[PDB]
Amino acid sequence: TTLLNPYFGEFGGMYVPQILMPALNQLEEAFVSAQKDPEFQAQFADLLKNYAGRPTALTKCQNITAGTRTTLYLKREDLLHGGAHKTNQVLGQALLAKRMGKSEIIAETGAGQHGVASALASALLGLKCRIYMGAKDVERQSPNVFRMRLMGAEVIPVHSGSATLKDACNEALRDWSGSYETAHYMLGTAAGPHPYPTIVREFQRMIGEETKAQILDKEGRLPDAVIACVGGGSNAIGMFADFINDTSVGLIGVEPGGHGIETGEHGAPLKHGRVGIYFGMKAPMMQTADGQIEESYSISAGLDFPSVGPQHAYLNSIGRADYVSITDDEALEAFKTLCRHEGIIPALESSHALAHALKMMREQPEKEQLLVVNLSGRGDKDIFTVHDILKAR
Amino acid sequence: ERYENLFAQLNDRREGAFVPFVTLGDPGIEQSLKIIDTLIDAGADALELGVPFSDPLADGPTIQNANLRAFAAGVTPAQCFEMLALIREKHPTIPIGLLMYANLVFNNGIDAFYARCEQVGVDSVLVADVPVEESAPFRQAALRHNIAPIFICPPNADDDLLRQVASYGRGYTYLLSRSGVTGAENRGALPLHHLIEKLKEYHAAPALQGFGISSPEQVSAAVRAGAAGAISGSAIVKIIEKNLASPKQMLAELRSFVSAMKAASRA
Ligand SMILES: O=P(O)(O)OCCNS(=O)(=O)c1ccc(OC(F)(F)F)cc1
Ligand SMILES: C=C(/N=C/c1c(COP(=O)(O)O)cnc(C)c1O)C(=O)O
Ligand SMILES: c1ccc2[nH]cnc2c1
Ligand SMILES: c1ccc2[nH]cnc2c1
Ligand SMILES: [Cl-]
Ligand code: NA
Repeated sequence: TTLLNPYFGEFGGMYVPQILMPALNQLEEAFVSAQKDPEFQAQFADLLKNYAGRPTALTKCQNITAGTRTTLYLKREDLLHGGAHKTNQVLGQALLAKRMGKSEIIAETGAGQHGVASALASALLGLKCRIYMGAKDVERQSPNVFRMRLMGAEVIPVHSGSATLKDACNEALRDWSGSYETAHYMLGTAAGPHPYPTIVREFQRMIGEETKAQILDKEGRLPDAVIACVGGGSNAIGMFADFINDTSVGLIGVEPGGHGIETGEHGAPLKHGRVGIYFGMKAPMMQTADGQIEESYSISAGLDFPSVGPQHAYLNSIGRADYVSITDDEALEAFKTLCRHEGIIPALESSHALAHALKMMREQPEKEQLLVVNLSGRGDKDIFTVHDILKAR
Repeated sequence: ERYENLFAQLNDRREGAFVPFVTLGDPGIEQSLKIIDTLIDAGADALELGVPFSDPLADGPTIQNANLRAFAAGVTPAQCFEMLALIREKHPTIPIGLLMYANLVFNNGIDAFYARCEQVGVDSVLVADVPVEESAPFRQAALRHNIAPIFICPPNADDDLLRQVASYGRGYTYLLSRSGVTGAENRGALPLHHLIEKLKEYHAAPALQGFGISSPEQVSAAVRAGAAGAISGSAIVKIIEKNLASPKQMLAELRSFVSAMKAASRA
């Protein structure tokens, strides 16, 4: 029995051990209550504005669209405190944690942005934070490990499996199943068991609300399409939500194509996997013929996850949103292009969204189109990774 | 009728059940079959057998490592079903329960999964990451193929859950000793007497206590608390892990442990 629908069509649900159901029911009730509470809403708005720096800019590209009929804006979530969109919903879930009388936070991270957001919010709001991070990601996103620890979070390398996000997710859930009485699990994407895909969307939806207001102010009309990378689904659903009922607006989500879909080394379950049950949810996932969960791959740690949030699987099934893939090399070229021609260093995750917008422009350069890319984070964490690769080439 | 028959016999004998868990195919198919025959010979009343799964989220490191060993030996679900058929052909009356994760049941169709279980002579299936709230297609398919669907009564169970578990479950009721994941290093509580009592009030399938049961004292204590028996996994799996290079010593130490645990179930 739930207050809200745990499903999006066939996708979603609450596929956790029975022990965790009271915790999920408690969280759902506290969210429904908070959403109606003007004091909670005022506290959340105050933190977003005066601590995190919202609203974030909407920047028009000056140079990268030259000689085409594409106008491209970037929603500047890279300017948010902490350096990515992840900060928005963490502030909301931290306030829920306090509301429920929890004193500790568990989070998973891959890019380390969610871990950084969880640690900064825990430091501000007086929670004890522990973060699980796969050992491969501890290496390729190390600037974030340093930031988490300086902010007082305990960072726990996960060596199991692929040593990436899935493995961090597993360990966080295992921990929670023993610690729920005192710990809130601050899940950092629009995935996992209900009510997380719903909560994360509602605490990220200001991205699309601000974007709509900003584009109306600058252009006098809605975008032709909004484009966002999809690792678990939070930045994309946060950009998409306020546009879902504007049926003229295209919603394009971009999964990591890795070394190429045909190599099997990718992270694009929505379009290239099969429905299954894992991480608390019925969702598309990369899986073997026998139903074991595969390991994903992406150059970008934050997209390196072999499933995807259930609202995206639903929006795809009904045709409201379209999903595509971008390879590591396409993402790297979009990274380089934004740094050199707009003076913005984007996260490699966000570079996948930008790469697909550049393709939309370059393939059809006399098509008139007004596009927004969600620039979900900044690329400071990636500069060592990208440096190595460009020098070598 | 294997669980019904077992509990009737145990009741007549004033005994609790002792039920070991192992992962099928750990540390290989042949050695696993010998392990299982050893467990039965040493006095196991029933078995709980895991099918290796890539991401076992209700399991601690000991059984994570059992799964990884089976995979290293190339064990697949199809091979597990061949093992199960061989086990039943040798042992016609022992109850056999599987520990599954949902994806492996859902993968090639829920109905098809339970039909395969029936064909090899499995008696029960516990899907660890399907709570009663999501159980409808799993419990329907189980009952259509004469398989008992096992449900969990956690220490945090409310009245609604007790009534659902009593109604929907068959074979035995899983009485969880504690929150957390499987592991011998985390000792659970004594069975909650109130939960055992409510389950009996609601005519639930007899309770077996599991998680953190690693010593004869804990088995005796479950029986005294009114549970029908106890399950031990990590403690048994630790004996496999320790003796990988010494397969004969492995079987000797498994027989010793199981016999001791079963002896403690005698009241
Ligand atoms: O002795 P331990 O601590 O290793 O416990 C062994 C338990 N093995 S089992 O198959 O009963 C078993 C039963 C339930 C499980 O998860 C669930 F409760 F969520 F359903 C996991 C394993
Ligand atoms: C894995 C992480 N981040 C993912 C991420 C993503 C992908 O996650 P979502 O699909 O949940 O937006 C997108 N953009 C940025 C800047 C990101 O940091 C993390 O920070 O833990
Ligand atoms: C509202 C409340 C609970 C629900 N469960 C399924 N759909 C729902 C809608
Ligand atoms: C996918 C899965 C889990 C995540 N936690 C934070 N970002 C994620 C993306
Ligand atoms: Cl030997
Ligand atoms: Na993904």
